[PDB]
Amino acid sequence: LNPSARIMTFYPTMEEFRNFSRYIAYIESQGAHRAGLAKVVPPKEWKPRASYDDIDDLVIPAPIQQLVTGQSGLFTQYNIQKKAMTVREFRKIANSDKYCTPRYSEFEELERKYWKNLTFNPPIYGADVNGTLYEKHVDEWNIGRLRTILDLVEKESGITIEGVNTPYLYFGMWKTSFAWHTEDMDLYSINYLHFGEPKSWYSVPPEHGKRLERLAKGFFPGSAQSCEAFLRHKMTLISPLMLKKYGIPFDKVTQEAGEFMITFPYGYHAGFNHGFNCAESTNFATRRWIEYGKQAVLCSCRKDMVKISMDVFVRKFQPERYKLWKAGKDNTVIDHTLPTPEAAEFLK
Ligand SMILES: CN(C)NC(=O)CCC(=O)O
Ligand SMILES: CN(C)NC(=O)CCC(=O)O
Ligand SMILES: [Cl-]
Ligand code: NI
Ligand SMILES: [Zn+2]
Repeated sequence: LNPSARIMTFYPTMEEFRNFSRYIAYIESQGAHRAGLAKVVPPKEWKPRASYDDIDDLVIPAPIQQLVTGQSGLFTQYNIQKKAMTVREFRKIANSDKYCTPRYSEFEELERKYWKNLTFNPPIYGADVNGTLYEKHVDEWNIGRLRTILDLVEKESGITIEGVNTPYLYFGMWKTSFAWHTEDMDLYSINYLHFGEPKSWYSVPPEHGKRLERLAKGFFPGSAQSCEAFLRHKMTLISPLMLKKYGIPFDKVTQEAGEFMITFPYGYHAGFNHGFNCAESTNFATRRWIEYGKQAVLCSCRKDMVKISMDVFVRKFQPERYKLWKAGKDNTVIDHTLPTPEAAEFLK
């Protein structure tokens, strides 16, 4: 399904929305994973929070100033940690005439201004803030407790990895970016825009992921030479015009307040925020993910880089391959077009 591998949008009914793992299995049966990214608009009647009016006190312990250097569509982003600040302090900086959204008529225009001005007037991103904005009673798509098999890490080793099996919050402002990357251990990820201006996304089909990597390696040989997974440093920006010029397939989509974005295993993506907004996200998994976990190329140059032990997963979900895998002889080749097993029932 989905032979063009374009980003799909879904509209679950409340009945469909209730079972998260089941709906993820559903959209995959429709080919949604092929684009590496998919949007899910929740039923009009759902809401994770009554109001977002008491958080002006929330502290953003580590805001980041995003300095970007580059030319001709190729850039490197340097984060500079600023002193803690609360939301109030952030919104005002964000809406001030110095950092606010430019005037525009269409998205094509804002996109152009982004790529033309990303190296100028470095903005601040209140990123990676531990926490959730969900009310403790919301049981549908609660990013704080999705109950997928990824819980097996916490559940067998008590190991929690901030932002991975725990929720993160991001407060952005015009021009703040997320560099090209796949998730840690090439996991899935879910992102919910709580409020504010839109966030635009770019994505490359998992099946064409290696092509993006060769492109990046070609443009940054030094970086490539010292880390086998330098894109995991989340510092590399490449414009759609460069992607188009070198033949890399990609699609773009704009997520609005109240919408979810799901990224799939080995799906490269990047993007930027339109203005002041707040988003929440975490990582999750399905059975199809295990093979990806086992074959993910990891960052070989830093410390505290996320490394999940695939052992408990192979043991429990692939008992017949455990011995071969342990011996380093498991040579399964991943087929990026195959939906996850849990999708069987929608393919009857
Ligand atoms: C988890 N991942 C899909 N989320 C993103 O890449 C967006 C992060 C951001 O909003 O800066
Ligand atoms: C129930 N939900 C998970 N799935 C759907 O509504 C789609 C069912 C189908 O495959 O037509
Ligand atoms: Cl280089
Ligand atoms: Ni991501
Ligand atoms: Zn590295």
